[PDB]
Amino acid sequence: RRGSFVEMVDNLRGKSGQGYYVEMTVGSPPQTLNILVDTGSSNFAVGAAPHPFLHRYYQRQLSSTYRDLRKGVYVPYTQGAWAGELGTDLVSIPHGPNVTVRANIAAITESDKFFINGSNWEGILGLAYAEIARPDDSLEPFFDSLVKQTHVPNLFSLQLCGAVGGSMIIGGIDHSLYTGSLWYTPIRREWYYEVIIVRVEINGQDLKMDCKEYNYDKSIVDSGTTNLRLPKKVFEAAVKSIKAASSTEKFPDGFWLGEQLVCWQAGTTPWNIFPVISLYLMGEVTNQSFRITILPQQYLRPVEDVATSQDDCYKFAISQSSTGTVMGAVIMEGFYVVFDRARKRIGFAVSACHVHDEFRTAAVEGPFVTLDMEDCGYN
Ligand SMILES: C[C@@H](NC(=O)c1cc(C(=O)N[C@@H](Cc2ccccc2)[C@H](O)[C@@H]2NC(C)(C)N(C)C2=O)cc(N(C)S(C)(=O)=O)c1)c1ccc(F)cc1
Repeated sequence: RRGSFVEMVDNLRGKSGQGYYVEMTVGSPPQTLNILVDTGSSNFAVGAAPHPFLHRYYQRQLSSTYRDLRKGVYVPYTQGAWAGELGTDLVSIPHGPNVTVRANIAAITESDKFFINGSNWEGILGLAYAEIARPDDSLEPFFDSLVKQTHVPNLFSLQLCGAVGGSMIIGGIDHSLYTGSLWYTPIRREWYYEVIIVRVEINGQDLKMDCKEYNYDKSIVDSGTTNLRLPKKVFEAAVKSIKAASSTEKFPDGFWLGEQLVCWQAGTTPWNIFPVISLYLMGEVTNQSFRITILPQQYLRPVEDVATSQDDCYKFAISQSSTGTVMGAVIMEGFYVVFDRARKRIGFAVSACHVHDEFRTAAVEGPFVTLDMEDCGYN
């Protein structure tokens, strides 16, 4: 219940729900920048040239400790891409661990639909493993450098508080960030933070899909992705069930596709008419699983108000994917997520800051009995 990690609490910020970022200071003399926390990629990169959406950027000529690697780097994402130049420099996180390391850094010189207007972040911290780093797995990711060069335990945890703030505890866990117990699911393979979903329920009702469909291709935990993205067949079945569950009100088809949004008079959003969604994850013991449950407050996201108006507009943030399940911010904002790399597992617990109402709350419950969970994974 105590807190030796107090200085790392509340070290994350967000602007109009456009990405959670932490301050990172690079080079010498110090150059501090706002960096997006992304567990869905593995490259540490910072804007290094003027751009319409950037307030500031990394100026390598001003850093005496900058070391040019003489190699270009290109990183394409689901949304956007950028080109840059590799090098290494001293990096520290003011509100993170009390250490300084020399890490690889990609200086972003050109980009397309990457930076987001008004987001206040100027770079990205890829927290996933080396296998997915660009140009290749020989480019050591920032966290790997942190663990190799210092005594910091191989583990970090994220509390993303939606509507924007949060905490990234590096090297441990802070008990003030969650309630109840922490439940762990294994990290299937160390590339993306891959996990295995064994069952899906909408308002306690089993979607009844073969679990292989839930992980077709893969299922990952990705703080760099806004939505809960699901494979085509899963998406369709989920929307069908969600619509049936919230039949007390009808919405245009475009709403469920994220193309149309619906607004309610400030403070009147009928959260109660929307169902809860539960994802069962493989547990750490044979045939044992647990489930995490989110509320409509997590999958219905606010859209930057017109100008402090009397209308709360929302977008349905569950969408389709062709590269597996992506448990993005809509999932993470309901919990305190522990990325226990040391023990190859990811923990989930109810977040002390998740958005809810006086009738329902996000939950993490278990254990449950689920047979043949191993077969749910894709090979
Ligand atoms: C900051 C912002 N991100 C987005 O608005 C975004 C980024 C990616 C993305 O590609 N994320 C990658 C990182 C990235 C790209 C561009 C800008 C910032 C960050 C991420 O690496 C992603 N992981 C996987 C492995 C899926 N992949 C291939 C990626 O590119 C995908 C989507 N979708 C397609 S969506 C509408 O959510 O279905 C949206 C955001 C806003 C609020 C949050 F609360 C958390 C993150």
